[PDB]
Amino acid sequence: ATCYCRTGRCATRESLSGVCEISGRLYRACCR
Repeated sequence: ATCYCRTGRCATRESLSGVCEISGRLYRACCR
């Protein structure tokens, strides 16, 4: 299971699977 931290919406056929912190900011995990 490959997963990304993404500043925008998930790529789709990609599910939002958690969150991630980069530089004081939350963003979407997206796993495919």
